[PDB]
Parts: sequence; C-alpha cells; structure tokens
Amino acid sequence: AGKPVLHYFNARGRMECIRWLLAAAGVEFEEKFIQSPEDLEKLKKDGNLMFDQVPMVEIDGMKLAQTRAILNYIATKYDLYGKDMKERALIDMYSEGILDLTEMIGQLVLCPPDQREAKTALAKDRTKNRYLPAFEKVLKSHGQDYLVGNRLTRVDIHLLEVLLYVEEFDASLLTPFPLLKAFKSRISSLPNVKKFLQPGSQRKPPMDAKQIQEARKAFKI
Amino acid sequence: AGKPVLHYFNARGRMECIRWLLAAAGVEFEEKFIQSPEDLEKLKKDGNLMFDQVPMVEIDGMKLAQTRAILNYIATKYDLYGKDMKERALIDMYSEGILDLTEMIGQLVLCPPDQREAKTALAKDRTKNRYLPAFEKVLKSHGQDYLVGNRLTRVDIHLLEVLLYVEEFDASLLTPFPLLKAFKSRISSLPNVKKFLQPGSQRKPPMDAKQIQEARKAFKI
Ligand SMILES: N[C@@H](CCC(=O)N[C@@H](CS)C(=O)NCC(=O)O)C(=O)O
Ligand SMILES: N[C@@H](CCC(=O)N[C@@H](CS)C(=O)NCC(=O)O)C(=O)O
Repeated sequence: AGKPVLHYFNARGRMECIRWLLAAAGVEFEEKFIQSPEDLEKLKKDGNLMFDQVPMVEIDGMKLAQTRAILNYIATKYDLYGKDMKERALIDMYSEGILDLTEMIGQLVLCPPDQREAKTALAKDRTKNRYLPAFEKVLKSHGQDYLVGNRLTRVDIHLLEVLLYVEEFDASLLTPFPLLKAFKSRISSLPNVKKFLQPGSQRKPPMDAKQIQEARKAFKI
Repeated sequence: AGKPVLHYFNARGRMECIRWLLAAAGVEFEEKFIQSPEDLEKLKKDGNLMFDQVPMVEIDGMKLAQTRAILNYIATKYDLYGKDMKERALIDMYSEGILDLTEMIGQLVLCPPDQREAKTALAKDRTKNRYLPAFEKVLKSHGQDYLVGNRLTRVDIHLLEVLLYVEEFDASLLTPFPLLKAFKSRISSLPNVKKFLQPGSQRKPPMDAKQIQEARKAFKI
C-alpha cells in the first residue's frame, strides 16, 4: 500500500492525535469515514477490527487498532520517539499527562447539566494548577525549544494539540504561562504543522451540543 | 541507586500491572506505601510527582509517573517488549485491550448502586463476546505458546494477570476458552510467575466492600 488509511467517524475523537502525528511527520494519509451504523458493522464483519472498535489504521500491512498502539508505531517509524529508552520514558510520561488533560476537558460536553458546573470548575483548576504548570516547568528546566532531547518528538506535537484545545476551552488559562505561549507559536511555525493548521487540511473541528445529539441518534448512544 | 521503589497505596490499583512485570522479570523491588492523605500530600509537595499522581516509580535516577510510561520503560529495559516495532505494535494493541478490559471490570466497584447491575452485565457481555474471544483467536491463529513472537513478552504477563481477575469476577466466563485455559496454566508455571503467585509475595488482593468505602472514608474520594 501507499498512504496509511485511517478508519474513524468524521470527527476528532481518539483519532485526532493520530492525524496530528502523521501530519507533523509529513506523511500523507487517507481517511475512510464511518458514516452509519452499517459502515461500522461492515468493518467488524469483514474482520478489520481486533476488538470491534476504532481507531483503526491500515499501515505497513497491518490493521492496527488501539490509539496508543497506533501512535507508538507511527512515532517509532518516523523518528519521533527520541533516541533511547530514557528519552522515551520522559516522552511517555509527558504524553500520558497530555492524554489525561485532553480527556478531562473532552468529557465536559457530556456532563448532565447538574454535573458539568462543578466538573468544568475542576477541569479549569486542574488545567491551570496541575497540567500547564508541569509543562511550563519542563521547558523552564532546560530552556530548550523542544520538550525532550532538544529535538522535535511526538510529544511536542501532542502538547501543541492539547494547548489548542485548552485555548478553545478557556483562552485565559494560558496567560500565566510565557514559556508555553512561546512553545505553541514555535511548533505551529514548523512547515508540516503550519500546513495542518491551514484551512482545508484533514484537521477536525470541535462538536456543538446539537451536532453531537445527532451522532447519538445516529449510532448507539 | 539499588532496587526500584514503587509509590502507591497498599492495594492493586494501577500499580499491580507494574508489580507483575517486575516480578515476571525477576526484578526485586521495594514499595513505600501511601497509608494516609498526609502521606500523599508530602509526595506531591516535595515535587516527586510530575502531575501530583501515583503510580510513581523511582528507577534509574528517574521519578517516573504514569502507569503506561513506567510499564513501557520496564518492558524495554528487561527485554520484554519484543524484537522490533512490528512486534511492539501487536504487543501494544493487545496490552491496550487488556488494560481496557481490566478497567471495565475494576470500575464496577465504583458504579453508583443504581447503575451497577446494568454495568456489570455489560462488562460480562464484553468479556465473553469481545475480549476473551479476541485473545483465544490470537493463540489459535499461530498455535504457539506465547502471544507474540513465539517468546515471552510483557503482554503474556498482562494477559495472565487479567485472566486472574476475570476468574475472580465470574469463573464461568473462562470455561468456553481452551487455549486461554492452557495459556494461563502455562504462564503460571514459569519460575518467576509461580513465585509471585505464591503466598507471601508482594502480589495484592482485591479490596473488599467495607475496605472500598473505608479507603474512601480515609482520603479525598
Ligand atoms: N481504548 C480504545 C477505545 C476505542 C473505543 O472506545 N472505540 C469506540 C468509539 S470511540 C468504538 O469503536 N465503539 C464501537 C463498539 O464498541 O462496538 C482505543 O483507544 O482505541
Ligand atoms: N493516568 C494516570 C492516572 C493516575 C491517577 O489517577 N492516580 C490517582 C490514584 S490511582 C492519584 O494519584 N490521585 C491523587 C490526586 O489526583 O490528587 C496513570 O495511569 O498513572
């Protein structure tokens, strides 16, 4: 095969971080969108999904499922996983923290009006007092342009991506962090990244209250 | 330093998969248990926890947090991560499915009482119709003793461990799967595993009801 094929709904979800990593690596990919329960059913019946779930990416002869397994394979393949196990330990701990932040904010648009109020307050609290400070500290610790090993790795991309989501959430959360503001602007200028950020790329938008309801009355939800 | 130091509550939680990997690898470790919230607070205040969370393991000079980061580092260090990136893709995909299954069962203990029965029936349904069939198939596909690469890897250990929890959950779920029954017995006989399974090892038991709430009437949440 030529281009990796990404199987997922036409939405951000768990596949967006993979789109970002391939984009950053400069690797062109195709997407086969799951538009209906029938598309999903067919994917399962034809033996495409190990645990009957997506994300699933066809690459180098594999039908690879599980977000993290896919990200790990792609980062290794395109030299975005650092130079050794020690740098990989830092890249992994940092990336896992970013995934947790992403989920904590991402779950909000699901909270029952009686729950969201406090959950949002907790997320903003965690964002400005737990996560942003941790990454601002990493940058401050070595004063280098990238998070690990003074060279671009997958986690610089994951961090840029989640900062964008933090900005969509509450732009003010980011103000106390000068080093993250600089980092965000630096990574966004990389050629491959700038191209993904441009209108018309395969980058996905966030989903508005209604929009989602559809997807519920679109599949099991 | 010397032995790895594991920072966690005196319970299974997210640290158990890590205790299991080190035991299988024949690596001796120490544990510093978090007995009270005052214990946890100190760990945070002293800056040893990147995101003020545990599991955290002191190994090779690092204060490594995030379960998956720790597991990936330990697996690579002790040659339990396969031989190449393709093997690691399968290892990762399989392990993520195991982690998902583990969480699905484990979280039941936290369900609001009015949701627990529905949640439990789903977890049982997923266990017998999605996860166990998927792993039985991997073993049947190549007919070999191990899941990946015809050689012991971290995921063989992850699978033995989650098979034990499935047995605790509902032993009847495991009866229709012959190759998994055989796999379980086989991995259980390896020297280092048999020793971890024996009484008096650092392996952890499930928490009981009173214990679950008591641990609640103990910390925050
Ligand atoms: N831990 C898996 C979770 C995947 C997952 O939950 N996929 C959902 C949509 S996000 C799915 O495909 N559900 C269909 C089904 O369970 O039948 C991963 O990160 O890839
Ligand atoms: N995604 C993290 C989750 C860590 C986590 O939730 N740790 C909990 C106990 S299992 C904690 O330390 N909570 C204390 C706090 O949030 O203040 C990991 O896998 O290591």
